Order: sequence, then structure tokens, then C-alpha cells
Amino acid sequence: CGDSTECSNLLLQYGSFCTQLNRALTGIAVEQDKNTQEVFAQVKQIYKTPPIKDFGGFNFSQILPDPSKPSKRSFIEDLLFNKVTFNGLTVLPPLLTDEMIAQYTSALLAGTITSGWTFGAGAALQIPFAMQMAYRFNGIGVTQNVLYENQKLIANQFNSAIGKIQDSLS
Amino acid sequence: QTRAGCLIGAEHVNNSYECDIPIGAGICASYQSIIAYTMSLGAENSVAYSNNSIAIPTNFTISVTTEILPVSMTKTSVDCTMYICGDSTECSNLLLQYGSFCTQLNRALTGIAVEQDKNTQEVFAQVKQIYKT
Amino acid sequence: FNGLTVLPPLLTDEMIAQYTSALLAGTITSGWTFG
Amino acid sequence: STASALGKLQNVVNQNAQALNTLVKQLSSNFGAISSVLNDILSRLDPPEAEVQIDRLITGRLQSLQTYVTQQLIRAAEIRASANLAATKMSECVLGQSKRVDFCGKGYHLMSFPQSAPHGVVFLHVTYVPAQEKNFTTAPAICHDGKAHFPREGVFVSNGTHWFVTQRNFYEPQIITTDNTFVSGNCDVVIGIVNNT
Amino acid sequence: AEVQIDRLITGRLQSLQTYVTQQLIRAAEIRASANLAATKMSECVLGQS
Amino acid sequence: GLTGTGVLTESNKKFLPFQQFGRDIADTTDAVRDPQTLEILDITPCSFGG
Ligand SMILES: *[C@@H]1O[C@H](CO)[C@@H](O[C@@H]2O[C@H](CO)[C@@H](O)[C@H](O)[C@H]2NC(C)=O)[C@H](O)[C@H]1NC(C)=O
Ligand SMILES: *[C@@H]1O[C@H](CO)[C@@H](O[C@@H]2O[C@H](CO)[C@@H](O)[C@H](O)[C@H]2NC(C)=O)[C@H](O)[C@H]1NC(C)=O
Ligand SMILES: *[C@@H]1O[C@H](CO)[C@@H](O[C@@H]2O[C@H](CO)[C@@H](O)[C@H](O)[C@H]2NC(C)=O)[C@H](O)[C@H]1NC(C)=O
Ligand SMILES: *[C@@H]1O[C@H](CO)[C@@H](O[C@@H]2O[C@H](CO)[C@@H](O)[C@H](O)[C@H]2NC(C)=O)[C@H](O)[C@H]1NC(C)=O
Ligand SMILES: *[C@@H]1O[C@H](CO)[C@@H](O[C@@H]2O[C@H](CO)[C@@H](O)[C@H](O)[C@H]2NC(C)=O)[C@H](O)[C@H]1NC(C)=O
Ligand SMILES: *[C@@H]1O[C@H](CO)[C@@H](O[C@@H]2O[C@H](CO)[C@@H](O)[C@H](O)[C@H]2NC(C)=O)[C@H](O)[C@H]1NC(C)=O
Ligand SMILES: *[C@@H]1O[C@H](CO)[C@@H](O[C@@H]2O[C@H](CO)[C@@H](O)[C@H](O)[C@H]2NC(C)=O)[C@H](O)[C@H]1NC(C)=O
Ligand SMILES: *[C@@H]1O[C@H](CO)[C@@H](O)[C@H](O)[C@H]1NC(C)=O
Repeated sequence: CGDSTECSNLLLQYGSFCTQLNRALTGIAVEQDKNTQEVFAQVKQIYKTPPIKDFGGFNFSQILPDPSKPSKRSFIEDLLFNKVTFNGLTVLPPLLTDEMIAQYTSALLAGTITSGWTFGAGAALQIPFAMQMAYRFNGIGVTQNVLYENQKLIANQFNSAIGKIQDSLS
Repeated sequence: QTRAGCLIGAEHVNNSYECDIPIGAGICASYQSIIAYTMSLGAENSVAYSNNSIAIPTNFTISVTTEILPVSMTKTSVDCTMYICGDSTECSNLLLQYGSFCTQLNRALTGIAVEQDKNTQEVFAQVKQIYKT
Repeated sequence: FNGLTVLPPLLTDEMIAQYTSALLAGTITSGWTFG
Repeated sequence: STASALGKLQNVVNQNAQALNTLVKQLSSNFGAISSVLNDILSRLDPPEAEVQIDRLITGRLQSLQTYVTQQLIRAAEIRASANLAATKMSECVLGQSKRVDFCGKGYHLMSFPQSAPHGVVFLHVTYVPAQEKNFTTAPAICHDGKAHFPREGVFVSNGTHWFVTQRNFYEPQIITTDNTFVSGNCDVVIGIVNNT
Repeated sequence: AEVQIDRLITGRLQSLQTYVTQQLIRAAEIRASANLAATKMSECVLGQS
Repeated sequence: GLTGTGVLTESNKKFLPFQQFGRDIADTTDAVRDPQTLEILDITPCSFGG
């Protein structure tokens, strides 16, 4: 109608026509919020990484959050964010701001780096990274002796791949 | 004044708890009076990582949890002509010139009912015999 | 009601309870072998 | 004791009831005509104007019924997806033991039990959760007689003075023996190897 | 003028209904994608698949 | 002769010397030129919301 009393009076005789429309739109918004919460909220505590970082030669600096930047994001997250870019209609803001999403990702990543898969069942239990990687090879049919004799080569290949990923994205 | 709009009738605090009634933009309110605050993601801890130290459990517990899943809904049907006309020959004659209008609707409703029955029978009937304790 | 009808489900709840009881007795007594 | 736990089934029932209620309520709309009563229009005017009056009611009711049918179709599709997920859970967590993490239960899965519900199913999941942890010092391999020893299954741990082998998910020390260890190479390339017997 | 007002109103209502239906379909597919993403997060990050 | 509601503020757009009003996209007017003082004013809709 748009500020027209005659239009409103003529329209009033159509019964409940836009109540269900608003119901559906509110349902959609609630579903979006529920989707985000289900996807990201999978931990009970906010884990942190120790100030000293010696993970058997592996290098996670490209993915860990950067304290210098105000957003507390990482290199890859910043690259992803930078790369991609009324008459009665409104846009509502999301319940979870991107800072909290980044915090959830950082907590999950610190937990999986430090405590293996143990933090997904009960309380997080610390473990040296090399032993966790030996467990992961043992879980695919290769003995841990291979990792214990090829640690340096494995770390170098992992660093090279994680370096190439950033260039491929950028 | 919040990123979601303007709020009256509540006090703003500097603490942070679990979110009770979600407001938006990372903030929400609760009752104590009514207080509006910023959400807290959870507890904070720093697991003790060292390169020659581990933690090993010494006891265990057994937990039982619930999960609820809907599998079906009521089967309904609608008679097109009775609903749209209601015992009127003139209405039926006027409506007849619209072609096949409600046969599709009845087809869809019958399909929905058949799908509900199939859903139930597929979800539950997964055994060949009836075992007894 | 003015032309709307509700049809009963094919499986009454007694049969559903019987299915659940059979499944549960089977999984108690025979493990996963009966699957 | 606690109520409001069976939210989903109640929500489905309420949605269906509300849809039916609004559909039956839409029958009392003029839709731009002179009245919502069919006989009153029939017994007040002439057929040339009567049919003009009736056409508006016909088209309005047809539109409302179309909208109701579409909403029912969407809800039926969503319910079908939910039923497929429930069937998969019943197949995988009741008839067997699942290794895929967090599919059914929070922890290490043991078994599940099904129960009926007026329009759905309820799964009771039994899970194992470790507790009462403890700190220990570890080493990846043992150098002895110039040879490197690795554990078959388990991990090396230390009281603080001696060394033992344990299973990964429950503390149970045992003496290091040639039976539960295997040898490969010499203690020269492994980072962190320690001396023992 | 009431006839013209009604003629405008019916078309605007039709457009609104079409937009709502399209939004519903897109929301359904987005929800399916979100469920898949949640399953992947649960199974490939918290454990070994 | 161009009618509409809203609130008018001072703007810094630089109209080329022969236009009377401007629209951004989807055919909605934003800026106008007053016929007397010959300056550019900006229009924003009156505040509303749920
Ligand atoms: C992990 O990789 C990063 C590269 O992303 C390393 O950071 C570089 O370090 C060298 C030597 O100090 C500098 O010359 C580069 O400018 C650094 N690059 C960036 C982007 O800061 C980092 O040193 C590596 N980690 C370790 C422990 O060496
Ligand atoms: C394991 O050893 C640590 C170090 O001696 C114990 O102390 C914890 O150390 C971390 C990091 O150094 C701190 O963040 C904790 O606050 C410390 N805990 C306490 C109670 O002081 C730790 O308690 C030991 N046990 C466990 C299960 O970690
Ligand atoms: C493992 O945990 C269980 C559960 O707490 C312990 O059993 C308890 O033991 C105390 C002391 O003997 C009793 O007072 C409780 O009644 C027991 N609980 C139950 C449910 O029976 C058990 O002792 C723990 N095991 C170890 C080795 O500490
Ligand atoms: C290292 O483990 C050993 C084995 O459990 C512990 O030594 C025992 O201690 C008890 C109590 O003092 C003695 O009765 C046993 O004779 C010891 N065993 C042996 C083989 O000597 C020892 O306590 C552990 N180390 C520490 C620091 O607790
Ligand atoms: C685990 O960490 C410790 C401490 O950071 C490392 O110990 C260092 O070892 C080098 C070479 O043997 C010494 O020069 C340093 O003085 C040691 N550090 C300290 C604080 O004494 C150890 O190398 C790391 N790796 C293991 C144990 O495999
Ligand atoms: C484990 O034992 C071996 C031999 O008993 C140690 O190797 C000796 O190390 C010293 C100091 O570096 C040398 O002077 C000897 O020549 C080495 N002997 C041999 C046969 O290689 C080894 O250092 C011990 N491990 C640790 C961690 O101390
Ligand atoms: C319309 O007439 C008014 C009335 O004179 C004009 O306004 C004057 O414009 C001159 C031009 O610089 C100013 O010096 C005066 O101060 C203005 N008088 C006022 C505002 O009272 C206006 O310019 C005319 N517009 C035209 C000719 O387009
Ligand atoms: C606490 O809250 C008040 C208002 O709620 C605010 O003015 C103040 O900056 C906050 N922080 C401190 C440290 O007082």
C-alpha cells in the first residue's frame, strides 16, 4: 500500500494474508541462526595454545590467529574474507558476530592440535604431536616406525603443502 | 543503543554469562530486574602441553543420553468442490470451466499420505521375526 | 469441518510397540548377530 | 519430572493444526464481493451479476487452497528427510556398534535402545567416558643393546623412576618385555629416545 | 479508482507470494548443506575417518 | 511536480549542469536540485522498523 488509507481499507477484506508470510520469514531467520549454532558450537571450553610452540618440526603459524590484527583472525581467514565481496524490507543482523566464530575455530584448532581426538569425547588430554601423528599412521595400516624414521621429511612436505595452499588461494 | 536497534527497560552490565533470551549482534538479556549483556562463549582454560608429557585416564563412567526424531505426520485429504462451493449447482457449473483444477491436489495429498505410511513402515519394520525374551 | 478428512495410519501403535519389543529383545539376547 | 523436552513432535503437531485452522478460517473473507455467504448472494441478485460476484469467491478460495497444498508439500519433504535420518540411525546404532564419532551419543559408543513415540522414535544411547586422569612422562622408543624398541600396542609411561607399557585408554602398567615390543634399526635417528633395559 | 487499486493489489500479492516460495526452497537447500557441513565437522575434525 | 516523502539533508554530489534529479539503482530517487537556490539535496526515507 505505502501510506494509503484507502488501500489499507480495501486490503483489510482479504483476511489473514501476510501473517503467514511473516511467520515463514521468522522461521527462516531462526533456521539460519540454528544452522550456524549447530555447525560451529561443538565445544564446551575455549582452549588455548601454549606460548612456546615446538610441534616436532611442524609449523602452524599460517593458520593460528594473529594477535596483532584487531579481528584476531589468521592469514588464510583474512585472505578468504578479502577475496569475496527500501520500501518496507529490512535485514536483520546475525546473532553470532564473526569474532565469536573465529574464536570457536581457534578453540577447536588448538584443541585438536594439543589433545588429539580425546577432547571430542571427554576432557582434553595432552599428547606430544609426534605421538599423535604416529597414532594416525597406525590407524591406516602403517607402523609408527615409518614416522619415527621420516619425521623431518614429513614435516618438510607438510610445510611445503601448507605454503602452496596460501599461494593457490591468493 | 545496540547494533540491533534501541532498547528500553533494561540495564547494561559489564559481565558475561550464558545467553538466555537472544537479542542479536552478539548481545542478549536475562533476569536477575532485566539486564542486557554480551554473550560468553564458554569457560577458559590452557591445557598443559609439553613435548614429553601425557595424561592417561584411571577410571571410567557410563552415560545414557536421549535423542528424539519425528518420522511421520497426520494424513489429511480435502474435497475440492465441497470446500470451494458447498452444495450449489450454480457454483459447480461456474467452476467446471476451470479445467482439471483439484485432481492434481488430490493426487498430491494421496502421495503425501502414501509417503507417510512408507516412512513409518520403512523406519520401524526392520526385522524378519518377532523375538521374545 | 467442511470437506476435510483425516485418515487413520495403517500401523496402529500396538504393532509399533511390538516391533520395538522384538528389536530390543533381539539386541539384548543375540547381540548384533541377528542383524 | 522435566517437561518441554519433546519439542519437535509438539512443534509438528502445532504447525499442522495451525495450517488447518487458518485454512478453515479463510472461508469468511469477502474477497471484494458483497458477502461471504453463498446463498445470500444467490437470493439477493440476478444471475448476470450473481456470477460476477461468485467469481471472486471462487478465485480467492482456489488461491488459498493452492497455498495450503504447497506448504503441505514442503513440510512433507522435510519430514521425509528426518525420517530417512532416523532410519539410518536405527540401522547403524541398534543393529551394530558404530565407529563414526558423535553420530549417536557423546563419547565412545556401546549400544542403543529404541522406544516409540506418538509420531516418532526415541533412542537411548549408552556411552563410555574416561575420567580421573593423571600426569606421566613418555618416550617414543627405547634404546637397548644398540637397538630401538617400539611398543606393539600401547605407550611407554614412567612412575618417575621406572618405565612401563600401558594401553592407551586405561592405566594398567606392565614390565617392558620382548613379547610386547618389536625392534627396528638402531637408536640413532629417533628424536627423543631414552635409555633403559 | 477502487477497481484500479484492486488490480494493483492482486499483482503485488502474487509477486510477494512468489518471492516467499523461492525463499522457502532456497532455505531448504541451505539447511541440507548446513547439515552436511556439521556432519563433516563432527566426523573429520574431532576424529579420524 | 516530483512528489515524495522523506527527510532532506545537504549532500556533496556534483550534478552536471543540466540534470534536475538523480536516482541510484532500481529507479529510486536520491538527490534533487532546488529550482531556486540551485543546490543538491539528498533524500532518505523516514525511519521505521519493527
Ligand atoms: C613458519 O612459517 C612462517 C612463514 O609463513 C615463518 O615466518 C617467516 O620466518 C622467516 C624467518 O624468520 C622470515 O624471514 C619471514 O618473513 C617469515 N614470514 C612471515 C610471513 O612472517 C616462520 O618462521 C615459520 N616457523 C618457524 C618456527 O620457523
Ligand atoms: C600436570 O602437570 C602440570 C604442571 O606441573 C600441573 O599444573 C598445571 O600446569 C598448567 C600449565 O603449566 C596450568 O595451566 C594449570 O593451572 C596447572 N594446574 C594446577 C592445578 O596448578 C597439572 O595440574 C598436572 N595435571 C594435569 C591433569 O594437567
Ligand atoms: C571409579 O569411580 C567409581 C565411581 O565413583 C568409584 O566407586 C566409588 O567408590 C567410593 C569409595 O570406595 C564409594 O564410596 C562409592 O559409592 C563408589 N561409587 C559407586 C557408584 O559405587 C571407584 O572407587 C573408582 N575407582 C577407583 C580406582 O578410584
Ligand atoms: C616406580 O614404580 C615402582 C613400581 O611400582 C615403585 O616402586 C615400588 O615402591 C613400593 C613402595 O615404596 C615398594 O614396596 C616396591 O618394592 C617398589 N618396587 C620396586 C620394583 O622397587 C615406585 O614407587 C615408583 N616410583 C615412584 C617415584 O613412585
Ligand atoms: C623437548 O623439549 C625440551 C625442552 O624444551 C628439549 O630439551 C632441550 O634439549 C636441547 C638438546 O638436547 C638442550 O640443548 C636444551 O637445553 C634442552 N632444553 C632445556 C630447557 O633444558 C628437548 O630437546 C625437546 N625434545 C625432546 C625431549 O625430544
Ligand atoms: C645411552 O647409553 C649409551 C651407551 O651406554 C650412551 O652413549 C654414550 O654417550 C657418551 C656421551 O655422549 C659417549 O661419551 C659414549 O661414547 C657413548 N657410548 C656409545 C657406545 O655410543 C648414550 O649417551 C646414552 N643415552 C643418553 C640419553 O645418555
Ligand atoms: C531567484 O530569485 C531570488 C531572489 O532574488 C534569488 O536569490 C538571490 O540570489 C542572489 C544571487 O547571488 C543573491 O545574491 C541574493 O542574496 C539572493 N536573495 C535571496 C536569497 O533572498 C535567486 O538567485 C533566484 N534564482 C535564480 C535566478 O535562479
Ligand atoms: C561498566 O559499565 C558502565 C556502564 O554500564 C560503563 O560506563 C563502564 O565503562 C564499564 N566498565 C567499567 C570498568 O566501569
